[PDB]
Amino acid sequence: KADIAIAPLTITLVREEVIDFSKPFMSLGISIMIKKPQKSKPGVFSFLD
Amino acid sequence: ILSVILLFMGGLCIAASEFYKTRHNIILSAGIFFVSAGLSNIIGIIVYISANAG
Repeated sequence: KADIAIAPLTITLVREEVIDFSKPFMSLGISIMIKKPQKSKPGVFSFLD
Repeated sequence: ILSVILLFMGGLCIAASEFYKTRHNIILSAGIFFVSAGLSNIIGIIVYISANAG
């Protein structure tokens, strides 16, 4: 259905078995994304907790 | 702001102390206004310090 894929498509063994990939145009790795630290309004009347 | 207003009203009471005197309850009014102004001021300080924790 397409003649070429130009996308952040990762070179993997299972894909290379069925399609051809150019050498890498981008180097990368799996990483962790978290919601940043923020804070913690201690609430009024938290002395009863 | 309410601390400022209460201090102003206490000043008016103390000024009316010398004139229109012999009432003896306007000096008590000035005392109550000044103490209430202090309490308003301390609430304002705590609220300000708490609002700046975020």
